[PDB]
Parts: sequence; C-alpha cells; structure tokens
Amino acid sequence: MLTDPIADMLTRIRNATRVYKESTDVPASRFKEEILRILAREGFIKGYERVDVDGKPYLRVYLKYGPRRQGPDPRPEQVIHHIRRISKPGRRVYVGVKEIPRVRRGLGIAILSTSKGVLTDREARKLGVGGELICEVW
Amino acid sequence: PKKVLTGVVVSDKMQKTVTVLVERQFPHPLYGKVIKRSKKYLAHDPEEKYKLGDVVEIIESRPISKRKRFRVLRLVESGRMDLVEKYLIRRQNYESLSKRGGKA
Amino acid sequence: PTINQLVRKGREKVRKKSKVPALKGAPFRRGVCTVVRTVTPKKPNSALRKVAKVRLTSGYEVTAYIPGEGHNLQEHSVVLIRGGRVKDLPGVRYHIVRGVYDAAGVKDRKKSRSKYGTKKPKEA
Amino acid sequence: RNLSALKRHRQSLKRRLRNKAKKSAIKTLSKKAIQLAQEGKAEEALKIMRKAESLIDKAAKGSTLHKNAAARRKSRLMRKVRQLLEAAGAPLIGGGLSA
Amino acid sequence: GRYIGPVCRLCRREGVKLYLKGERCYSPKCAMERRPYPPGQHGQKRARRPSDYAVRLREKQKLRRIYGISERQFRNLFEEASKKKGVTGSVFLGLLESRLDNVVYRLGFAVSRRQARQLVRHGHITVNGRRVDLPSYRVRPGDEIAVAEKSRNLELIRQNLEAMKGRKVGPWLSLDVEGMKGKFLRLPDREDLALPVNEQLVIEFYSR
Amino acid sequence: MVKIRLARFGSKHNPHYRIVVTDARRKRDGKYIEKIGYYDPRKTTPDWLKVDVERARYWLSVGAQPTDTARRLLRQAGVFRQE
RNA sequence: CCCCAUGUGGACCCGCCCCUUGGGGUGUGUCCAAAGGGCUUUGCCCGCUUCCGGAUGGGCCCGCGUCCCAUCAGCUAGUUGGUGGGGUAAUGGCCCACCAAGGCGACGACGGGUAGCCGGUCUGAGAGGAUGGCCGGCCACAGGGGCACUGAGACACGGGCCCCACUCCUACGGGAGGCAGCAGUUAGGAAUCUUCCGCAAUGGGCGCAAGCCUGACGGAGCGACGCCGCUUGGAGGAAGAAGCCCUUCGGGGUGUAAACUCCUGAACCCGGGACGAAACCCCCGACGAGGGGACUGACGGUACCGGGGUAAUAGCGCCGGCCAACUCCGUGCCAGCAGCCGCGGUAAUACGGAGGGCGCGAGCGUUACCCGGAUUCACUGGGCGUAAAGGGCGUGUAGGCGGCCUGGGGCGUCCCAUGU
Ligand SMILES: [Mg+2]
Ligand SMILES: [Mg+2]
Ligand SMILES: [Mg+2]
Ligand SMILES: [Mg+2]
Ligand SMILES: [Mg+2]
Ligand SMILES: [Mg+2]
Ligand SMILES: [Mg+2]
Ligand SMILES: [Mg+2]
Ligand SMILES: [Mg+2]
Ligand SMILES: [Mg+2]
Ligand SMILES: [Mg+2]
Ligand SMILES: [Mg+2]
Ligand SMILES: [Mg+2]
Ligand SMILES: [Mg+2]
Ligand SMILES: [Mg+2]
Ligand SMILES: [Mg+2]
Ligand SMILES: [Mg+2]
Ligand SMILES: [Mg+2]
Ligand SMILES: [Mg+2]
Ligand SMILES: [Mg+2]
Ligand SMILES: [Mg+2]
Ligand SMILES: [Mg+2]
Ligand SMILES: [Mg+2]
Ligand SMILES: [Mg+2]
Ligand SMILES: [Mg+2]
Ligand SMILES: [Mg+2]
Ligand SMILES: [Mg+2]
Ligand SMILES: [Mg+2]
Ligand SMILES: [Mg+2]
Ligand SMILES: [Mg+2]
Ligand SMILES: [Mg+2]
Ligand SMILES: [Mg+2]
Ligand SMILES: [Mg+2]
Ligand SMILES: [Mg+2]
Ligand SMILES: [Mg+2]
Ligand SMILES: [Mg+2]
Ligand SMILES: [Zn+2]
Repeated sequence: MLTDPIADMLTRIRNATRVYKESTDVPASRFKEEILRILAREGFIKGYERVDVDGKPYLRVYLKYGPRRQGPDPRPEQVIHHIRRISKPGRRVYVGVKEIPRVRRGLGIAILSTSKGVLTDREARKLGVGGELICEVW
Repeated sequence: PKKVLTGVVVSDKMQKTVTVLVERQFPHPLYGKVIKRSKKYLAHDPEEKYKLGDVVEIIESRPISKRKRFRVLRLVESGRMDLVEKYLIRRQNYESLSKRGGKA
Repeated sequence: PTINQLVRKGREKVRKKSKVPALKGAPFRRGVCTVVRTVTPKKPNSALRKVAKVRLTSGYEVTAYIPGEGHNLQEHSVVLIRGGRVKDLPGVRYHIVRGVYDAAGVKDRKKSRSKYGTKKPKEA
Repeated sequence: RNLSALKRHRQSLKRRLRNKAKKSAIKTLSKKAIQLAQEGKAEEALKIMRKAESLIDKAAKGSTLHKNAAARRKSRLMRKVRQLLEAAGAPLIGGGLSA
Repeated sequence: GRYIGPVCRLCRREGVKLYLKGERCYSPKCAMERRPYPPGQHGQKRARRPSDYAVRLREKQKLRRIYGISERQFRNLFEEASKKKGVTGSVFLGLLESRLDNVVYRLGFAVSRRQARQLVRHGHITVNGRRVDLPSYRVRPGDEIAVAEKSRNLELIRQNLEAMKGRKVGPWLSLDVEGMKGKFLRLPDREDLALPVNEQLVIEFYSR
Repeated sequence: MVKIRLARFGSKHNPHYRIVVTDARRKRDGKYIEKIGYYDPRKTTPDWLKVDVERARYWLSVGAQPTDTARRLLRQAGVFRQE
C-alpha cells in the first residue's frame, strides 16, 4: 500500500526535479496541499494546482530550477538542493518551540505541523508553538 | 491526587475482585518512537458488579489485600471482548514457545 | 535494523577483554622466582631473552621478562611484576620491575634510570 | 566494663512484669464477660464488662496498653457482647451499653 | 621555578628577538645580531619544512617564553580566556598583560620581565598602597602601581625611573614618574600589543 | 525539637555559619529546614550578619528554640526588640 | 506503684445529623486524670494531668524510572482472592481458621551472576559512556543466625536472651568478650597516617543554674596523594676563557652560560603579636524589650606588622615515523629496544655512552583502570550482490505499520500558568 503519502510526495518532487521535469503530479490530499502552500511561498516551487488524472484528484507541482550553466554539464542548479522526510510512521518526531531546528544556518527551512496549522520553522517560532516535524527543505 | 486509570476487565474469576488491564503509551527514552506497554491491576469489586469485557476507571485506594491497591471507580463502556481477545490470544501463544511452540 | 527492531532487540554494548590477568587487576603483583631460564625469539628475531617463572601472591604462576643489560635473579628471589607483554616471547605477559625486592637496579646506568631503578650517581 | 545504665535493663524487667500482669487480668475478665454474655446471662455480663473497660483505660493511663490500643480493646468488647446477648438478653445493668 | 637558565638561547630558537633582558637586547649583542640561528651543534644546518604541530608548537612557546611563564600557569590562563566571552585570542593576551609582574615591566620600573618579577617578589612594589609580592597577581583597570617607598631610594629603581623620563607608555597605561606611580587604565587590546605572535596558532595548538 | 542555630560552612580558619532552622537531631552541618540568616565570625566584610527577622519570628512563633549564640545574633538584628 | 473523687475534656458501644473508605458534630449509658520540688517563700520558678491545635520527625500505600545471561521458559499453595479473627499507631496473607481456585510470565515470570541507590563525579561537541570515593540525602548492617523486653521511638554497634564459630578466666560445674567509634596492633596487599592537642568555637545529652559529659567537632602531626601559590636570583658581562663535543682542521657548538662587577635578599635572626569571643553569667530594669559589666581560647607565640640579613635545591622523560628534538663513538640478529609499524647480522639519527637538542619542572615517567579518538553497537550517526551480514520456500499468530472526505472526543502532540 502507499505507506507514507507525505514522504511519497517529497520523493516524487525530489525525483522529478533531478531529471528536470517542468510539472509533476501527486495524488491530492488536504494535508499535502497545505505543505505545497509553503513550498511555493518559500519560493521552492513555481507553484502548484489541482488537476484531475483519470478522474481522480491530483496536484500538479510546477518545478523551478536555476539558470543554465557554463562548461560541461550545463544542467541548472536545483532550487531544491534538499528535501528530506523526518517524522515518519513508526518513528514520529515532535518538537517543542524551543527545539525547532535551525535548518542550514537559516538558509533552509523546516516544515512543522502545529495545532496552529502547517508552518515553517520561522513561522512556528513566531506563533511560539511546536509540533510534528514533517520535513526539512533547503 | 489518587491516581485514576482506565482499562478492561480481562478476568472475573475471583470473589469481589477483577483484573483490569490498563494500557499505556510513551516515547522510548532513546529511540523516541511511541511504544506501548501494559499492566494488569487487581481491582476491588464488592458488588461483583463489573463483568468480563467492561472498560472501567480504576482509582488508587487503601490496600484491600496483598497485591491489590485499586478500586473500580466506575464503568466507562460496557461489553467489548475485542480487547479481552487480544489478551487471551496472547496468553494462548504462551501455551507453547517453550519445548514445543506457539500456534498461529 | 528498523526503529521498531532497535526497540525490540536494541544495540549490544561491546565488552573489552583484559590483556593482563595480574588478577585483582592490581597495578603490580609480587611473586617468587622458580626458574631463571632464557628463551629464544620468534619469527625473525634471534637472541637469548632472559625470562623467569614466577609464583604470584595472586595464586598464578607466570613467565616474566627481565629488562636490562644484566640481571641478578636466582631460584627463590622475590620480585615485582608490572604487566606488559614482549612481542617476541610467546607466553610472556609481564615485565619484572627492576629495583624492587631482590632485583637490583642496573649498574652503570647513566640515562633512563627512572626505569632500571638506579639511584643518582654522584658526579665527582 | 560496667556501664551503670544497666539499671535500664534492671527496670525493664520490672515494667515488663508490671505490664504483663495488667494484660493477663484484662484478657481473663474480657473472656469471663464475653462468655457470660455468651451463655445469655445479662446482668453480670455488663457488671464485669465495666471492670474490663476500667482496667483497660487505666492500662492506657501509664504505658501498658497505651494509645488506641485501649480504644480497640473497648470497642472489640461491646460489639461481641451485645450481639451474643441476642439470645433473650435484655441488657439489665446496661453498663457499657447505651440501650 | 620559572625557567631560569640561558635566555638569549630562546631568542635564537624562535629565530626572533625576545626582550628577556630589557637592556643589551639592543646593544649589538641580543645574539639575534649576527647569529639568529638556533642554538646547538646543528643550528647552522638547513631547516626542514616544519609540521603543522611544529609550527603551532613554536608559536605557543614564543608567546609564552615572552612572559617567562610556566606552561602550567600559561595553560590555565588560556582555558580561562576560552570560557570568558570575546575573541579568545585577544582576551587571552589581555590576561597575560594583566600580570602585576608584567605591568611593572610595562611601566618601566624594571628593565626586563624577570627583573620586574623580582621587584614584585622582593616587596619593592605596591598596588593601591598595600604591597603585593605575587607576580601572578592580576591587575584590574583602575589600579595604581607604585614603587615601594622604602625602595624609592634604591639605586636600581632610580636609574630605571630616570631613563624612564620621556619614554612614552602604552595607551592602556599611564605613569607619574614623580611619585613613581602608574595606572592600569584598561585591558590592552590585540592592536595595543606589537607581539611577534599569532594567537591564531596558539588557540589551534590547544585545540589538538 | 526544632531549633534555630548555626551551621559551619566556612573552611579551615575561615568559618562562616548559616543561621538555620533544623531539627535538634541532625548533623550540625546536615540538612536544615530553612535558612534564615548567616554570620561571619570575623566580620571580614561590612556585611557580616544578615538575619531576615521576619522569618525568625515565624519559627519562634512555633517552638523554634535558638542556640544561645544563635539567639545573641538574632538579638543583634533585633528579632526580639519589641519597642 | 495502686484505689476513690472531681469530667474541662477524651475513649468505647448504640442512635441520629453533616460528611463521604476509619473525616466532623451530637444524645443516653460506661469508662479514664494528676507530683511534686525550689526559692529573693503568699508569690514567682521548675515541674505534673486531660483535651484541642501547631511544629518537627517518622510508618504504610501507589504511578513511573532502576545491570547482565534465555546455553534460566515456564513460576506459584499463604500461592491469588474471599469471609471471620489476631496483631499494630495504622492498611494489608502481616499472621490464623474456614471457603474459592486462583495469581504471575516472551511487554521476560522463575533461576544464575553482579551491585547499596541518589544529588553528583570523570569523559564527551553532543547524544551518550563510565562512575557513586571525599561532602550531603535515603537505605542496610554492627563476629554469623534467630528473638523479644523496655520505651514516644529500638527489634536497639559501646542494652538483653538462645544457638553457632572463635578468643580469654576456670577449683572443668561455669563464666567473660565482640574497634564496620578515635588512635593504635596484627594479618592480607602494589597501597592508605598520630596510641597527638582541646572543649576555646559550632553542634549535641542532662541540669533552673553553676556546670558535667562529648575521639561529634575545632585544630596541630605524618604522606608531593591532588589543586593553587612561591624560591633556587636580577642587571651588566668576549665576535666570545677553560673543559667537553663535533670538523671539510679554516672552524662550529655548549654560550652571556661561566668567571667577574654591581643590585635585590628566600632561608635565618630580633621585637611587636591577632581575628576567630560573645553569649551563658552578674547588675539595672518585670527572670521580658532594652542598657551596662565581667570570664573564657586548642590552634599559638602560629598568621600578620616592623627592623636586621646570606646569591641561597633541580630534576625527570624524550630526540626512526606517529611526535617537537641529531651528531660521534662503542656494539655486530649479539648485547639490547619495542605502544604500533619495527630496529641490531661492521656507516644503526631505532641498542649502550657521550655532546648537542626538544618537552615539562619539585616534579618527571611507568603500571593499572574509565571516557575519548571508535559513525568500531551507528538515537544523533553504519551496514548485509562479490568485503562480516537475507532466514531453503511458503502459510499465517502476536506485534509493528495504514488510501481519500466530513463530524464528535482531545489519549499522544504543542502552548500558558502554577507547584515540585
Ligand atoms: Mg488468666
Ligand atoms: Mg577533542
Ligand atoms: Mg477513677
Ligand atoms: Mg509548695
Ligand atoms: Mg502534622
Ligand atoms: Mg483479613
Ligand atoms: Mg556488595
Ligand atoms: Mg563521539
Ligand atoms: Mg560539557
Ligand atoms: Mg552527560
Ligand atoms: Mg548517572
Ligand atoms: Mg570509605
Ligand atoms: Mg571484625
Ligand atoms: Mg510498648
Ligand atoms: Mg564497639
Ligand atoms: Mg603485607
Ligand atoms: Mg563544647
Ligand atoms: Mg555547648
Ligand atoms: Mg646572568
Ligand atoms: Mg562557658
Ligand atoms: Mg621532528
Ligand atoms: Mg630506550
Ligand atoms: Mg657503527
Ligand atoms: Mg626512539
Ligand atoms: Mg642512542
Ligand atoms: Mg561510540
Ligand atoms: Mg560498516
Ligand atoms: Mg560474504
Ligand atoms: Mg533467498
Ligand atoms: Mg545464506
Ligand atoms: Mg533452516
Ligand atoms: Mg495482524
Ligand atoms: Mg491515517
Ligand atoms: Mg493501529
Ligand atoms: Mg477525528
Ligand atoms: Mg492532551
Ligand atoms: Zn636577547
């Protein structure tokens, strides 16, 4: 079965970007859409949009890359150099507002899920709350 | 506060006493995942009220017997052997894994 | 191993094994000489290594190296063992402390005297 | 040798004997009474009970019975008695018994 | 007992001038004059590419032999300067320059650091009146460091305080050559010292 | 019996007591019930005797029995002055 | 020590009320108190009795946490529960009679091994690992085993009884002992101190007080055992003594080091000499608040102050690489070195000495052990095609894990306040 929907999505994204896909579909879920909202706002993805594949709901994720490069291998630098799942089924990970990590010395983010909604580490710290540590992106 | 607990009556085989199986959860001190252990308490049932399968609230009390420091505060939800089953089925595997072996 | 597995079986802590059953794990042990033989080296090395069977107060009967240019150990001489094997002599796990008990220090030792237990020579 | 405070042991023995003597009297009378109530004889069952009650409270006066030790004794003496007296009793003397 | 032994030989090993004698270390004889090569039967032979250790080692030995201090005491100052807030490097140097025996030297009372050590030791020194014979004594900002009255007449003290006429003083200090007084204004900063030292490597050496 | 007394906390030749409320039976330097003051025998500083008279009076309020020397210090901080 | 009385009151039975496990009130019945002593002696002091309350200390119960081995898998009869009862300050199989047939276990029972536990300590970037000595908190024990008495309190280290072992006295019947208190002896061990001073200070027991007792404690003694501080000098002083080492025999090194000159002056001497001590007590005043007054230090004639005053201990490890420090000579797979790799069989920076050097310095080095380096048990932070590592395959129990949408709950999870 599909054991971890959230992890499935981060991977679909990690996988598509590595081959430079423009778009990329992932089965829609309220929660997954909540995450994508941050991904866009934090500028990691051009954005995303609801779509119907074979009749079922999906979320097109519009990938973003750096510009073309010089020398051999003109492949663009990724905008999403990283993106790793943390809390996972059978090893849930929650943090207090004092334990919210500082990803990549601030240049990267961390998406938490708080009783105040899905926020980034900075947002969470502001609202002074903690919660399940969904993932880490940079 | 006299500690209050909730569990299931997995045994009604004694007089004025019942065996409540209180479940508990928590994060492993080193590996963090939420593990789930469980303990059986012998609770005092004077009226012989509570029956096998009942979910009850146990309350810290004054000793009643040796190995018996809890009284059945109240009933939370009656009948539901789906739980007693787990407990019994688990006791059943014990009936082996020694010199023979537990079914399946 | 899965997290749930780690929870079940968990990691096993490593157990170091001593290399010097000078028993009591004591720092030193005193014994009595039995045989002041002279073994030969191993693999490449060659020479007449001076050794000594010792009856320890720890109840053990062991073989010990006798460091130094020349010794004075005999049959029933009391000695002190300090632990430390000798790469060439299979079976020798301790050195004998020179300058203690019946083992006299090395004569004419003008350097690393701390070892070879020799007092400070009075410069004329 | 000689820690003149042996005197303590010396006195312990007396007190031991003094106590021991109070209690045996107590027990004797207690049964004595319980057994009278037992056989249904009202009157003298209470009369004796009162003595028991007295000796007990006095035992608690000094350090013989002392404390609730006295209380326990008294209570576990009026219950048994009044009940056993339910054999056509009718607490005459009604001594230690609020009729 | 802090070293005590041929000293212009350290000057030589560090291949750099060390003022471990105040005077003379000027008069064409600090030995670093026409003989800046290390002491011993090998001094003149070619030197090999030092190891990272060798370099960090030599750097610390320098900074340290400059204040004629024992590794033991030196180290503790460092571990102290490591805990306290602020660039360990300089903070460390600050504490080194706050030694009563150093200050005395810094204020011209003594010609060398050794000499100053003795003046402090033999009681010839003061700190806010009360005399202090502890070379490791840590001078704070706002302390008068005067010469002992009874010693103000000492031949030695009169010469040095004399030649001290005109001679300027560190910007973190100040002295009244009259009553032979002086004040520790503030903790010197890395810039205030023209030390042929690179604490960078000293910190790194205690990192190993 | 609960007392108000001194507790050696100094060091060799540098004694520093702690006016304390402890049970008569403890080590003198054992676990007290509450601290209520301190005393520097040698007045090595201008502040050689604090007493928090508020609290003392409370303890005396209920059986606290002061060592003689403790009382003498409590008096100094006018724990008794009833003006 | 006892009896009678007085009953503020309190205890017990029963009834009732409020409370809610045995908490508080109330009515009848019953039951239960006491000791005196001292004076500045008609008053004050010390003290006695009953009850309620505080304070302190403690017993008992419960949740959670607390090593290794599964080559220990089943354990259990007072065993699990019940009813009545004993015992206790009190709950309870704690103990007893009777009844029931239960209780525990792979979420590791039972058994074996190891170990007092904690605040903390060592290490570590941390997580963690190791540890629990000194100091403080708790527990346990007092030659081994068992037992109770007296008491508010003990099953009672310097109290009692019995059994056991051992030591001593014995007129051989029978007795007396227990340093895991301070000091000390002996044995064992690589190894661990003075049969010291004092009750002055803090604390403790009794006493109205004076005061007595206090190997608790405050001190001094020994031991670089550890930490910290300090000395063995400072300045000048040759293109550079002698000796010793090396050399291309020109010279280079030890080295401003020395010698010598001048300066300061640890030790040591002389004089002064302490804090820690203010109460208790006396006097006035009400034995109160408050005021005044007197006594008292082991350390110790020590710290410290002032005067005088001598240049006045240096050692230990290392110099092949890791690792900072190189030459000659001797030796010849020897004698030896060695943590690892290794070095020595006639040119050895690796053995021994010397000269020179590096490190550290009243220390230096070794041995032992813990943490580190070791992400080499990997949670942080590892792996399994061929390096060690996928179970011969399936079916399936327990267990671990779980698609999309909505609503209730709020157990996990997050936040605030508060107590600890
Ligand atoms: Mg009788
Ligand atoms: Mg490190
Ligand atoms: Mg009467
Ligand atoms: Mg009278
Ligand atoms: Mg209370
Ligand atoms: Mg019972
Ligand atoms: Mg043990
Ligand atoms: Mg690590
Ligand atoms: Mg740390
Ligand atoms: Mg830690
Ligand atoms: Mg710990
Ligand atoms: Mg001990
Ligand atoms: Mg013994
Ligand atoms: Mg009693
Ligand atoms: Mg004894
Ligand atoms: Mg011995
Ligand atoms: Mg005293
Ligand atoms: Mg006293
Ligand atoms: Mg000189
Ligand atoms: Mg006195
Ligand atoms: Mg080198
Ligand atoms: Mg050697
Ligand atoms: Mg040769
Ligand atoms: Mg070597
Ligand atoms: Mg050599
Ligand atoms: Mg590790
Ligand atoms: Mg590996
Ligand atoms: Mg293989
Ligand atoms: Mg296969
Ligand atoms: Mg295979
Ligand atoms: Mg098989
Ligand atoms: Mg299943
Ligand atoms: Mg789900
Ligand atoms: Mg589930
Ligand atoms: Mg829901
Ligand atoms: Mg909640
Ligand atoms: Zn120079």
